[PDB]
Amino acid sequence: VWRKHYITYRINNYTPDMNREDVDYAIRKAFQVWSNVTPLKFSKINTGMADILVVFARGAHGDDHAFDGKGGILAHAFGPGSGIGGDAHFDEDEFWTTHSGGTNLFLTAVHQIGHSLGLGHSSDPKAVMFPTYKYVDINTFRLSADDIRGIQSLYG
Ligand SMILES: CC(=O)N[C@@H]1[C@@H](O)[C@H](O)[C@@H](CO)O[C@H]1n1cc(CN([C@@H](C(=O)O)C(C)C)S(=O)(=O)c2ccc(-c3ccccc3)cc2)nn1
Ligand SMILES: [Ca+2]
Ligand SMILES: [Ca+2]
Ligand SMILES: [Ca+2]
Ligand SMILES: [Zn+2]
Ligand SMILES: [Zn+2]
Repeated sequence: VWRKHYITYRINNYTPDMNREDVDYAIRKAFQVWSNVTPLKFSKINTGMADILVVFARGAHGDDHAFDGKGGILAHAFGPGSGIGGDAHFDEDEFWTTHSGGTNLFLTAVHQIGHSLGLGHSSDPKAVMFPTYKYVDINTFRLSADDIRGIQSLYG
């Protein structure tokens, strides 16, 4: 688990799929999902070393877990720790979108951030930490009880 409650993140690079403001906005909103139900606070930084580095990359990208082209694996993230720990990577060969029509960035980022914070997967198809991606209505997006129980048992 992170052994602090103030956690920074940095966006390493941007996908050409979406407007930058939409990337910023999806990432910022995905952190809010988790800071709304825990005592964690997340700050974006623009220089220096962040706890959570957000990367868009294709294929092999230097961490011994290469991506696989369009389809299959969408993204992955490392559990809490220094260095690469916490970092969240998105497969650039996906087509990242603000709504539907590709792979939704916001929803995928919520799921990945859950792993950066120390969460495993849920057996609840309504949970964001469910292992399978589906587009759900963002307007009615809510964490499930199982998400809330898991994050709260790590962080309060
Ligand atoms: C054991 C298993 O899950 N096998 C399937 C296998 O069933 C599937 O056919 C294959 C396709 O290549 O992907 C395999 N797969 C998927 C994954 C999970 N993926 C990663 C992850 O959990 O974050 C990992 C790489 C870290 S993942 O597939 O990339 C992934 C990423 C995000 C989500 C998600 C969930 C809820 C909301 C929004 C997005 C779902 C899946 N791992 N292995
Ligand atoms: Ca890190
Ligand atoms: Ca892929
Ligand atoms: Ca892409
Ligand atoms: Zn990676
Ligand atoms: Zn997962």
